[PDB]
Amino acid sequence: ARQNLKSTDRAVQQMLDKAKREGIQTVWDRYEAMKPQCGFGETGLCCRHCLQGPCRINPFGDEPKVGICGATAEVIVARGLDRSIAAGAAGASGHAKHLAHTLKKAVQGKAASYMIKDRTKLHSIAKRLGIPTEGQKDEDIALEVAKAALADFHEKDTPVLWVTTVLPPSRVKVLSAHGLIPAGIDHEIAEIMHRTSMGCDADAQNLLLGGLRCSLADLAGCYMGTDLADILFGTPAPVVTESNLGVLKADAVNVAVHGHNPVLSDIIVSVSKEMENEARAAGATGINVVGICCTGNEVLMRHGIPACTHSVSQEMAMITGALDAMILDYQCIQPSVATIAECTGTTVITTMEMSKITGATHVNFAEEAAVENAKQILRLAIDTFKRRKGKPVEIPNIKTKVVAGFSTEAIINALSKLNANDPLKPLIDNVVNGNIRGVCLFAGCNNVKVPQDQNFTTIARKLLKQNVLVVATGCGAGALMRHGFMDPANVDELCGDGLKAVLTAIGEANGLGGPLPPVLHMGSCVDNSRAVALVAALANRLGVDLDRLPVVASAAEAMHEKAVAIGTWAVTIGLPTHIGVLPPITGSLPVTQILTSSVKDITGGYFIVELDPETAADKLLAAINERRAGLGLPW
Amino acid sequence: ARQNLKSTDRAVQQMLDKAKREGIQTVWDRYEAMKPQCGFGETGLCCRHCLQGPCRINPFGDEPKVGICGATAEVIVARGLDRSIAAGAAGASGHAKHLAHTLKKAVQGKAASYMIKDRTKLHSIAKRLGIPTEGQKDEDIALEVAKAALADFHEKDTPVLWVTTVLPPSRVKVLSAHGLIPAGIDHEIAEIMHRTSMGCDADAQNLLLGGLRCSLADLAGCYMGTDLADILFGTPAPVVTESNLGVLKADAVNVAVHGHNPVLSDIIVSVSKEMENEARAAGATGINVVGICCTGNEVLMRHGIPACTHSVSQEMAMITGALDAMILDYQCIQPSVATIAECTGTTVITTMEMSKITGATHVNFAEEAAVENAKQILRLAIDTFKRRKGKPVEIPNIKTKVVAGFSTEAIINALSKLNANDPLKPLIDNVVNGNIRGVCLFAGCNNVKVPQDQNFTTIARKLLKQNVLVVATGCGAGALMRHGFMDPANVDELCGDGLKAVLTAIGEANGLGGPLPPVLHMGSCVDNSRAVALVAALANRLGVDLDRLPVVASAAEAMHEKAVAIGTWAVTIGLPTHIGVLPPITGSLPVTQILTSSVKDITGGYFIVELDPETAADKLLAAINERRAGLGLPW
Ligand code: SF4
Ligand code: SF4
Ligand code: FES
Ligand code: FES
Ligand SMILES: [Fe+2]
Ligand SMILES: [Fe+2]
Repeated sequence: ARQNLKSTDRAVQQMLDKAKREGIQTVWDRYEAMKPQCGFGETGLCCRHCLQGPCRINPFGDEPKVGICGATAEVIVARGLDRSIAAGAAGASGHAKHLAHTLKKAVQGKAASYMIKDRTKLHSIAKRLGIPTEGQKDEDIALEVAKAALADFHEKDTPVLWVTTVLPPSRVKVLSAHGLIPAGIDHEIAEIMHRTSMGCDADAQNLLLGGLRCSLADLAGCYMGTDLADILFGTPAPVVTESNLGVLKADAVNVAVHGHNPVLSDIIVSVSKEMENEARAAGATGINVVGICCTGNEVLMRHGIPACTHSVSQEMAMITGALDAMILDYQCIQPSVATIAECTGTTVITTMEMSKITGATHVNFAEEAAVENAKQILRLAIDTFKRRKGKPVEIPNIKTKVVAGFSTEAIINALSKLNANDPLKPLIDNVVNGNIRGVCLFAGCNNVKVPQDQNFTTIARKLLKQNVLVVATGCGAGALMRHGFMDPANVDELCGDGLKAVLTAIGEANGLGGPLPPVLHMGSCVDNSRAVALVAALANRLGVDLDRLPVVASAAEAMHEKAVAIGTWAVTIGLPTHIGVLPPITGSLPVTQILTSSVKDITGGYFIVELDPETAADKLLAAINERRAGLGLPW
Repeated sequence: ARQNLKSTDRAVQQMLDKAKREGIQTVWDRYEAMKPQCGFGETGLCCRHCLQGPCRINPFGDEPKVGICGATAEVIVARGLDRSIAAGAAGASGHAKHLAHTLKKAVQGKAASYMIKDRTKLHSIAKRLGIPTEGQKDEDIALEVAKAALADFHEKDTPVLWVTTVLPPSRVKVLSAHGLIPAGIDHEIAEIMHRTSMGCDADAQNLLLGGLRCSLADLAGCYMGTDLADILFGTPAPVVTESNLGVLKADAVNVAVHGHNPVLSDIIVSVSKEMENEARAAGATGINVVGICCTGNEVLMRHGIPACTHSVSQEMAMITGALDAMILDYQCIQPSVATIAECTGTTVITTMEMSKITGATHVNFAEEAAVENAKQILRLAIDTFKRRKGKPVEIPNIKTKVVAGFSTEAIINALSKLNANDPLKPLIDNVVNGNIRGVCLFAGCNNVKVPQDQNFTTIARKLLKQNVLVVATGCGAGALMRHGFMDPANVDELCGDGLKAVLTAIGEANGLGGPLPPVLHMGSCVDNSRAVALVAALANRLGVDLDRLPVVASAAEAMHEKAVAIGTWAVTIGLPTHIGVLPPITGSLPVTQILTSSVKDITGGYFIVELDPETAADKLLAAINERRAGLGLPW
């Protein structure tokens, strides 16, 4: 088998060969067994929203042409897309809500493993929300912030403040004029599910406007999640670590944290240190915590925990034979891990009540008992390490160097070394003079349909040569880090001369004797909100709205409903937004035309659907350069 | 074409012949064009929850056997079912929330077309919720009730009170022990959408427990909707009217109200009276308001507005040529009505922001302007009547007599004429002595897969002969009313001797010189909550939980996600619950076993999946008789 057709990651290729000779079925094998996939679902021309279905519509030819109730292709496609947006927003809702409850418990004395670690961020958030801080105790300010977070989930006398206070007034005004500001996060999710049920909304434009509004509920959940996690766990600052499977160590207890909400896995990191001597008593060198997916990104950004792998290739960490435990919260966890565990000697542990996997051990995490829970979990991992005494393992000796931790605060701080009282100005100066052509945010997942990482790296390489400042989150950051795009030693090879000059100037003013890395890692999927903060700050500093800035986004290998929601809010806030896999819209030309063209007249953003990555890079560069021209800049 | 294979309603058959010769496509034609339907969707073995899909699993044979991410058939089936429950609950959320806002506006002086019409119900609801009434103005009590309603949508220091205050403490205790009490209505909807997204919950039992809890969020929305509509519009009492297409009048302006939330259509009824002389100036005899679907049931129950048709046959009202306007809110409206309108000369009008139909005129209803909006709408209808001057119409001269209005308060009042201070006792006496074998609630829709009404009438006939007290809501009530089951003149033919004796005794004590009708119409789909109130009151009076009572439910021709949610909460509160169409569960035996068998050990209720109505009636009778035996009663 030509494993490079499955993944461009050489460590993944090595583990695919091991899985093949050991007869362990992988995600790629399950994909092959699924082909050919249903074309009605692929194009969006299937509806199961009532028990008269399934209804399907032929993309072309003869009947069926319309759903049983009369729903047109337009309506079916838009309703399906809307439910995907609501599902994505629901995951942001759950993640942010859990942190809000954790912060409230911490300051009420109910969860002493948690605390206010970033008091400055707490006060800034409170100020942004309009909560008084002068003369108030930090615990009372934090209680008010947590109450405000919980209030944004339902209707009240204000709209969702984690939208209206984080975008510039001119953008809020555009959105309000179109009725797009969410009334409440869970309120919008429920309204989507209602309006898309049988015999309700049946006008494509009306449906899609509802979807844009629900996507902003996802944005609010993202921003709230980042805000609360920074209060609780610290705002990221620049870190150096490593990525890929070679970060596993045969002689250590290897523990992966996997999922998205790091609420317990930030605790796992701290407790794992305490238990070093206990792990050594078991014959290990220590506990080696490694990251998978967003939870991995969270602890990478804040603590420099090395990232083992991401998204589509997550099973491969287990195939090494050296993964003693995989500690799960929720989201993006292939449930195959529970069955593979029996073959590989990994202990798979679930921790959240609403995310269990048949066959995996469940340990009831509670903030109130977080240290206790962590010790129970890590002792299972130590037990598992002991059971593999004397078993060879196959860890690919493949890893990259990763500089990360570029929160928006960290980026502004780095720029302030060039201009202390106007830190965005050096960035803008270099956009104006062409040393920085524009900004591209890579976001979202890998997808088994695309050879792993191929779109991210192909597009990033062409943008970097054209002097684009590239920022990344989620498993887009994962793809780029595992291929060396976060190692400053690769700036000469990857970057155009103008971009190299800027990364070098900033790095040398931050005492590095060397440049910033080719790509700036801005964190997890909720931390796409950090990219919003940066872009909104640039818009404010320039006095223009986001749809005039040379800033684009690319969900180059999108998979999860979360990625559909993110792409939709990127469009809603004003960005040209590439998606590199086909969303289920091509069965309706009118819906496609709205999402790729006429939405420009509503929000200024628009989708760019392009599966060929070289072509996508050209289209993204054209979008950037069109924005440059609109600002009167050379390009 | 043998139209009796499509509908057992003879008026519908006549209009199907008219549609055929005029070349107007109907729901039945669109169904035929859809056959054969996809077996993966039919069985539940399809997933589109991420962009790696669609994934499908062969019910039997070879690969594919598992989803791409590892999701098993169990997981796929349970996730799909859970999303359907959440969608149903979301419609109850929207409906109830709109009424809560209407009540709040009314008592704040912001919507003078609305008012407190049932002060006694207001005070009783307040007492049930724990809101003080002594010394308080009605407007302040109502503000507190509306605030409490809105609070049940989100988490707070109490669970959802429209669950915990409406079921007996022993039932609440059972549900709480299993973690099934909702934390908030929209909170549960969002948690379902999260947990069912890719890489989250992947254990069938855990998923289905979440679904049971979300179904109780639907129950809360139903009960809240009924409570608030009774405050605003009056609690139903016994009414006499008519049903079927013969209620249309060629010489009148015929206006159908269609959808579910009657917030404007209760106003349409009152304003239509005011405009009699204006309609007469246009050459009509008056404005003839008629009902379709739940909104029709609402105005039938409160005002005796005749019901034109229901559910699957709704297009046939238009085919007569005499329907001048169809006034829509949301839910259960086939969007085909907008295109048929061009053929039939009907003006189709949408009124709610989140439910538009391409090609239909939209009129922006606002409580604040309700009378103004109603006049605008009715003037469009008058204009349309004038355009059909001199056009023949074909109204089938087919109608039945309907006695309805059996709210739980009305039933208790009727029984109190036999026992003033213990009004449930005469009902219980007759259950004990066998004159009443048990109670069956018919609920939910028609479904194009089932010859219209055939399951409702076949099952009802066999239960009535076996002395079952039959109550009905929604388009189950619609089916039964259109076939004479709400006409007391049919008691001799339909009812067993014991049931006849009871209906006669109650009727003769209420001054009727004649029995109650064979079936008691308890209202719209949210008014399934009234059946809960009756059953909970019987449980309380007997000192037993609902899972010991000889009470069953039947969604005999279910269609909408709403009907899936209702069936699931019927099971959750303890009832044997028949469903007469196949829900998408048969692709997983473990899920089927949970829903039809092992849930008995959790809630005491269970699904009975049976597509053959004679067999379903036997299974429902066996369920009733098993409950009788458990109470020590003869059967
Ligand atoms: S909502 Fe309409 S299109 Fe969808 S399954 Fe039901 S009948 Fe078919
Ligand atoms: S969630 Fe799993 S089963 Fe569903 S479409 Fe995605 S890969 Fe397939
Ligand atoms: S027909 Fe294949 S996704 Fe429904
Ligand atoms: S394969 Fe037909 S419903 Fe998906
Ligand atoms: Fe992610
Ligand atoms: Fe209904």
